[PDB]
Amino acid sequence: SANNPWTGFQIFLSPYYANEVAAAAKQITDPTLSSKAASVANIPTFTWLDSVAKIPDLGTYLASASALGKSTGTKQLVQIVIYDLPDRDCAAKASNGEFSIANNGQANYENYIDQIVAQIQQFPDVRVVAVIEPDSLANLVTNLNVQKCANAKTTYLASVNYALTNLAKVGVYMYMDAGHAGWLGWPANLSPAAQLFTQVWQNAGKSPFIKGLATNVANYNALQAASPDPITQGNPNYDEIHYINALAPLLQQAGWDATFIVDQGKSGVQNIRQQWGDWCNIKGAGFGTRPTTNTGSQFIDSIVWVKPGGESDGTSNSSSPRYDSTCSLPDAAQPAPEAGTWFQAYFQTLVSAANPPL
Ligand SMILES: OC[C@H]1O[C@@H](O[C@H]2[C@H](O)[C@@H](O)[C@@H](O)O[C@@H]2CO)[C@H](O)[C@@H](O)[C@@H]1O
Ligand SMILES: OC[C@H]1O[C@@H](O[C@H]2[C@H](O)[C@@H](O)[C@H](O)O[C@@H]2CO)[C@H](O)[C@@H](O)[C@@H]1O
Ligand SMILES: OC[C@H]1O[C@@H](O)[C@H](O)[C@@H](O)[C@@H]1O
Repeated sequence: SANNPWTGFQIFLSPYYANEVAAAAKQITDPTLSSKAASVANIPTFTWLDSVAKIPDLGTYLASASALGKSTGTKQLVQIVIYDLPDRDCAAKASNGEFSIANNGQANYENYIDQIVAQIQQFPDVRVVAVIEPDSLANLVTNLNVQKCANAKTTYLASVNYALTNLAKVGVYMYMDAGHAGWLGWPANLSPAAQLFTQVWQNAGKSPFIKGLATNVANYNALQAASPDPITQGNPNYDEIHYINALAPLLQQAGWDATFIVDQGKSGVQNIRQQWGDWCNIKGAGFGTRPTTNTGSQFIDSIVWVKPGGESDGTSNSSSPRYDSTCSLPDAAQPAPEAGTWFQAYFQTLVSAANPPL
């Protein structure tokens, strides 16, 4: 609609991903592939605040973006992921985090938010777009029978609400994570999802800064598939555009003219999964459609790269306390390192298989 957060701004490139990509490119032995790989650092991505250790990094990004805007004549936009809930990743094992409910988890989380707000407050000339807590709300829609999720429900809702309420006070544009077509896009899940997202939006005061929802984060779905991926059998909403087209009117009828962003960073190669629920380090994935506000849909503000391709989805080591057997399936690249850490061989394949090519 009228106010697309990306209009009129230059996106500040992630220095964190740039550091990973530059080091990765120097280890890619074929020169042509290496130069393609290095160019990935010039593609805008979201930087994840997956621990309190990343908050000072945010400060450096905001200050660097502010200075760059001054010296290039532009207004700069910093893209972040808020990803540190207590009892994080409640329906899987791979991305358990540093906060736990019993260890002052909710209070520590809200202070994590306070530290982030305190950084953002110092740089009002820099726009921030934040994806709020990948997987969390989607787990509350469909996984309430998972006892870790059920026992985390009040903490998740309180923490997400605190993030939305307080990031809005410093003008952060926000997209709540909303799973993907194979998670919440099933027709049967659309209304339960809309009802929960509506309640969350209402609880945070319907802030104009809460733009809508993010989809496909860290997943592999097409935005628009000419033919359904065979894994989608039984779900007419076989790609993200079908999911968004079906969900958005429900939000509108609840009063929220929500818009969307869609991760395509690992979506260049379709039809490569055995089963739709295979989310971990899918082999043969390629970088997908480059970020753009030319989205092909009234509901979609931007195609984005949220998950930084090359950072692992999870370890394949069953000796790890974060081992999830999804990461050992036949379509998962193995051996794979701990979630979030660099997976060089996987990055090289993402480069080689990029569609459109790099
Ligand atoms: O999409 C990335 C996240 O997937 C989560 O699992 C989902 C899965 O994507 C769906 O396809 C379906 O199988 O339901 C699952 C939830 O039970 C996973 O838990 C997360 O760790 C991933 O980040
Ligand atoms: O489950 C009831 C639901 O089925 C829908 O059709 C299914 C069909 O049963 C299945 O064989 C096929 O693989 O997927 C389609 C959906 O894409 C039917 O359209 C619904 O009316 C019905 O509620
Ligand atoms: O790579 C982006 C994010 O992916 C998640 O799966 C990891 O748990 C995070 O540590 C990381 O920040």
